[PDB]
Amino acid sequence: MKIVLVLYDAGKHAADEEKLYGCTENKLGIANWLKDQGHELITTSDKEGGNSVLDQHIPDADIIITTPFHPAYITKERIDKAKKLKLVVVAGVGSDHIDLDYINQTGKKISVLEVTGSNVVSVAEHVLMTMLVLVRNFVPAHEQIINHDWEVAAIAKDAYDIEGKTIATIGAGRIGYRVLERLVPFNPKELLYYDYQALPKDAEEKVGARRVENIEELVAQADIVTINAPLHAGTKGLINKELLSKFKKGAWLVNTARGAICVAEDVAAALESGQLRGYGGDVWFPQPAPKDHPWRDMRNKYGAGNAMTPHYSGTTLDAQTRYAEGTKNILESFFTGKFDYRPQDIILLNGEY
Amino acid sequence: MKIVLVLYDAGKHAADEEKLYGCTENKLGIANWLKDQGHELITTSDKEGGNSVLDQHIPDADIIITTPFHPAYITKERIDKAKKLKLVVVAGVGSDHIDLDYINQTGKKISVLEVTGSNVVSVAEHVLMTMLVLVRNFVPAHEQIINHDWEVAAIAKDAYDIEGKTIATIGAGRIGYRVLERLVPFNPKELLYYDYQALPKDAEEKVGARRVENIEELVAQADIVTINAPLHAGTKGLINKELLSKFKKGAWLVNTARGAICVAEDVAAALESGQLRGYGGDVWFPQPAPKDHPWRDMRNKYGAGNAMTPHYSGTTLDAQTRYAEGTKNILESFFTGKFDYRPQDIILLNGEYITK
Repeated sequence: MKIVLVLYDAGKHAADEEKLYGCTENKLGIANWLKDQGHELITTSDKEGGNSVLDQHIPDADIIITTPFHPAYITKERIDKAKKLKLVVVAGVGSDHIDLDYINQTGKKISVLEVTGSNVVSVAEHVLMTMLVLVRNFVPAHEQIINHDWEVAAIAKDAYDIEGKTIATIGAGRIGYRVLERLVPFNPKELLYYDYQALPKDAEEKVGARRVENIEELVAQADIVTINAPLHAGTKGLINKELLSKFKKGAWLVNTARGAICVAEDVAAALESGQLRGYGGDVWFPQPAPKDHPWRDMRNKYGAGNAMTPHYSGTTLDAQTRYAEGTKNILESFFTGKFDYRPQDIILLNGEY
Repeated sequence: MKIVLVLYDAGKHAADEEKLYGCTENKLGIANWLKDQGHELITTSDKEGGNSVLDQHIPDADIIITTPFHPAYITKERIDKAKKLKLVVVAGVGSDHIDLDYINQTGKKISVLEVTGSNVVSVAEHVLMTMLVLVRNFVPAHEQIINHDWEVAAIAKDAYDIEGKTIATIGAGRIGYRVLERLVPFNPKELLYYDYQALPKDAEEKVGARRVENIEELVAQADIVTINAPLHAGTKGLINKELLSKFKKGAWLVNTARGAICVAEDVAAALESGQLRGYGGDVWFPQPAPKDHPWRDMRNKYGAGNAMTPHYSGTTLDAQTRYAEGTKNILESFFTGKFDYRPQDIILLNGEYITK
């Protein structure tokens, strides 16, 4: 069969690190395995434009493998033209780039799978790291050092411990719950969550969490807020000027979920005015972020409070190993005709939710 | 009585944040309390040279209050001139700036107290934060954003999770143990420690830690090493070229203990060569760090691997409130004549050691 694999070109970086599997040069580490299994692998980063390599191969591709770190948009037109398509895989987690609704509506027997669970620890670590970085005022401190300065009071005047703070998560699913688990031994004042379903009782008690019924009440009492929820109509633009005005004055806010959950200029204005002491995360809208995106240059009144990174938390080398292995497992389940997929990996099974 | 309080000058920063207690401008929040009790407080940052404000007041100071973040060196010579000195306090934790040996060996009736326990959480958080920053390659990632770049592969190629790593602490006292406690839910492969005495079985088991008998075998199996031990003859210069050559290749190293536990140029050479993937922490030797100290500009082969900060981890605003309250409590114990000090705060009591 013909498999089309769309990843970014890592360039010189791929030669520097053989465990950077999720790039066109290293091919998820499965190129030989695919060849030994008797299949033809087309690998490309060229995914935009009518004559892109991706579109040249869509008409007879049996399988397409994608990644949220360089997403091939599986659009209505591409689905129409993909006359042999049986399987779409996300080598990772996140299917925003696939028109799942259209696949479902067509009736076509296309399965869509992702490697569920493979990103969650990585993002949860990034959240807790960003919380510590912001609360403890690390960015300007390191900046002093590499600028050949030394002025402890300039850092200490806005540096706190995470101990004793009220910490709230919007969403307590796989990532959010793992964030709460990592926070327990830091002795927060309290861990709180809002979600559309309760944590099971034993899971709630394990982290000492208290559920809050509505988002305004949650943020109003939180020193630190973290967004760990899916993007949908209830969360798109949720973090806007009106809601930000209900946060505690000087709160710290982290978002590793989706950039569009925030209104970008409203977050920036809240950091400049002191409604927030700090903002960080690795998700942006639009993404990749333009050079002028307001979250690049925004700072608090002391010139700090910014712990943004590019979107990379879920593409550490340990996550990439999980993605590559999980992709191989999905592909084996398909090639053998067993279809013994892990239930949690299935997005669509032969077109059906 | 006359009290001499030696802190750093915070300048405009003290006006920006009234909770910055540990500076000359804000006087630990205790100036009006001391005045209302009829005492004379001299507050100064001027602690060096024979003409200093400190030395002007040494001869009739009853009490001297100090901080490790701007330490007045209470040397033999100053002690000898301090004809009325009865009490030395550390508004914080750390007594290396006080000649305790001389006080004890002479038998001079001088008590020395610190606010034990008030620094521990702050430093332990900073250790775990620094581990995450290094392992996850945060610093170059943030740099990309603020320089208006975006190149994920350049960050991802040296970014890992902390999960599944073997983490070792040199020292398992108050800070080291609270580092291990905070690491448990990150699902490390294993937590290890080296120390001169064992942790009790129950404390070991609570964090899943395994003791390794010597430092070479500890570091050789560790992906991450953290220093949480005092500076003494066993640790001075410990992290040197020879020991570093026994680290696991590409290890990450954190030191929030004392700068002189490392040989600075050897650590820099190991980061530049790839023996270490990253180094960080907030402690330096000399301290404050000179502008040319090698830990400022050192980097790994990718231009990263540096998570250094100035010495501030134990002077967060939450720590400063504990230090100010703890100083007030020690002073109240002294002024009332109760001497009802917290047992754990005593370093010397009227020149003598006391059972721990």
